[PDB]
Amino acid sequence: PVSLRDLLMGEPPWREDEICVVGIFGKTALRLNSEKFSLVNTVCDRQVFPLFRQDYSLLQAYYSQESKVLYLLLTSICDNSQLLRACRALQSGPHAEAHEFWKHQEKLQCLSLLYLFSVCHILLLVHPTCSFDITYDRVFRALDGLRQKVLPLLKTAIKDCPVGKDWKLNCRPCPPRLLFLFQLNGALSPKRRLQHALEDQIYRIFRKSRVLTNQSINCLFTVPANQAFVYIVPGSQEEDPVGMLLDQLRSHCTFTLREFLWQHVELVLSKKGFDDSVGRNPQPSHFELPTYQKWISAASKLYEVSKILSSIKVLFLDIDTKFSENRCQKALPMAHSAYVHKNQLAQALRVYSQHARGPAFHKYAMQLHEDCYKFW
Amino acid sequence: KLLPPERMKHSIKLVDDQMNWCDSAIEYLLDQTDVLVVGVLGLQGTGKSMVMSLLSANTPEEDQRTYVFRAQSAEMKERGGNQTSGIDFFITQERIVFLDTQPILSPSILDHLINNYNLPHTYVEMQSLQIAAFLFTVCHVVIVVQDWFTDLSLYRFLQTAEMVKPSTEYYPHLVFLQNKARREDFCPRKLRQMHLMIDQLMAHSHLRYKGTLSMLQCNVFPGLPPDFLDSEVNLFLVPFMDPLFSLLPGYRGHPSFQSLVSKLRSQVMSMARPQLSHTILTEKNWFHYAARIWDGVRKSSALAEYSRLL
Ligand SMILES: Nc1ncnc2c1ncn2[C@@H]1O[C@H](COP(=O)(O)OP(=O)(O)OP(=O)(O)O)[C@@H](O)[C@H]1O
Ligand SMILES: [Mg+2]
Repeated sequence: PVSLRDLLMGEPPWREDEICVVGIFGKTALRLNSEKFSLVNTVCDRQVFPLFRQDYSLLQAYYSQESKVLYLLLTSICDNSQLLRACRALQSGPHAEAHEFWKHQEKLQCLSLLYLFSVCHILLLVHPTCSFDITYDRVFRALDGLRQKVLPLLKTAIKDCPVGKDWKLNCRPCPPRLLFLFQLNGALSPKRRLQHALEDQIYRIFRKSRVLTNQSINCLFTVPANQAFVYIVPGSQEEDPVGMLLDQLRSHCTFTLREFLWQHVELVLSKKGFDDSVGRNPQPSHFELPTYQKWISAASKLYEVSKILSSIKVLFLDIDTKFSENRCQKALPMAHSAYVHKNQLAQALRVYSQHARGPAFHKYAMQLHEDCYKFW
Repeated sequence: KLLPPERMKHSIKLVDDQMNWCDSAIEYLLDQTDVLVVGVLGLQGTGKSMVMSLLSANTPEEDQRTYVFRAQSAEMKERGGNQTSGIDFFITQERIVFLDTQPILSPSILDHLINNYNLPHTYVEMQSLQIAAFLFTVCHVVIVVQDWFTDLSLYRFLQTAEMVKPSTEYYPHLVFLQNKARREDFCPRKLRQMHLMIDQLMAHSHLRYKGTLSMLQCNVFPGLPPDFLDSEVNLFLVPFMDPLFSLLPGYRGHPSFQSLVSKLRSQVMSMARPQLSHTILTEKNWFHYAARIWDGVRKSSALAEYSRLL
């Protein structure tokens, strides 16, 4: 339970141990018990993350020897503990700067996600409701196209490392596996029917969008073909601890998660790996079970990362800014093709504000104002 | 000899599932003015249909089989599907129009489209805007239902919807409804957080999301003063539906479902009714205006301009 940057720096007791990493991400709700911490505390069987405990992103890690598994947790604006801080600050310390603020945060979390998609064997996304946000079909689509553009800059670093042959080629130990966790939230055995339904949905969606293919190399992640990859956490009295107490008071006066994850961790600890290819002519997927030091050797070099700035400054608020700019521009014509002078000035200004507007109206407005003031 | 026109027992349709106008409602509209319209926006299982019914012509003691806006069935949940397609129409005795809609960015709709111009994903993402704009144009109040708090994607979708609408401009009111709330959500500490986040997230939206529908003055928080909040946005919470010392019930930490539903209904029927266009309309001219608005939204330009960018 320590930050990532505060760990890579500094092992001998377990400097050599075959392990499996597990990345955790997704959205959360404004509550006291995050849907991520409880997960770890539930698998390990111990209270790892205790109760009552510029940038708005973060990463955390925790290694378990009793199981030989490393856990990595991501945190960004998608959550609420961070979004609250962002808004709280923004409240104390313009429709042109805030847009850039949110855009920057989005870019930051995007690269922080690419990181996990490169140094992880298994990774899962959590959600507070059964229905899954279809918008993901786009995020992933806009993520692969990025790693490729910046793939050389990565392999050119771990190059002088013990990563291996395939690892040094794809900058990944093996095509990661994706898992889904959904919270019931009072809805509704039928659970199995719902699980299979969601699986079929996700499969068809990611397939038509081409986020998934027959080859397990070009893809940035893959799903199973015979096993289950969708878990639904039912209700539980643990949440809202106070409530639980009250319940107890009223008395003094009168498969499984771990089993759902081990079926996937065993295939890696045993060196077998994952083989997902149904193209009628499947191909073999690389694999590598590294050690602690052998893993940090590359994790540190990747975390310390130069052209990523220019590579990410092109990749969604981009479409919004584009639409706003195009609108203001196309409208500038009617603003200049209309015109003491205050009369015509205000007239053209009103015609412009009524013809189109967006997130960059200040610039296109000051421009027309200056032009008018200069044309007389 | 001054009887009324006719009473409706079930809702009707206004837009076919394939986005096609349906002229089968004039039979219930009059030449009267000063009408009020209401709309809704939400995801798959937020509880839109179950809300409008209880707000227009239904009570919690009734059964889901008598709702004027059909709800979801057990056989529909275990399969991850929807039950509301297109747009519905209903009008009560008080002469108040209610409009139900289909979820936005629904996976079931896309799944169905699979078995049937570039990618269907963009098409489904467009329909949502095509509907949101029309609602923001022909409605006085627009309710937003949610299952959990701070999705962060809805606030972006809304802002992007008010930039592709048809066209001293009109902006309707907005209500933030939180369905399936719990005890933890009925705390002042979290209440101020909610209001704070909503205010800092919709500061440049141009929509009327504040200065109305104050649940603080409706007896939901008896001993709480308005000074506790810096800016009370129009937000409402709806919870889950349901010798002497031994029979005492448990501590839930919030008011009953009936009470909140009644208060919300009373506050919704009292919303403003300003003019939409540059003329005073009746219950018929509005219908024609809306039809023209739809026909325009379809053959629009801004929507195509946004579609090409994807
Ligand atoms: N407050 C609530 N308490 C308990 N159950 C609720 C509550 N609100 C909604 N539900 C249940 O959840 C479902 C809500 O879906 P409903 O049919 O009301 O509309 P919807 O799902 O928003 O619309 P659509 O699915 O067509 O997009 C129903 O099965 C209803 O019984
Ligand atoms: Mg419905």
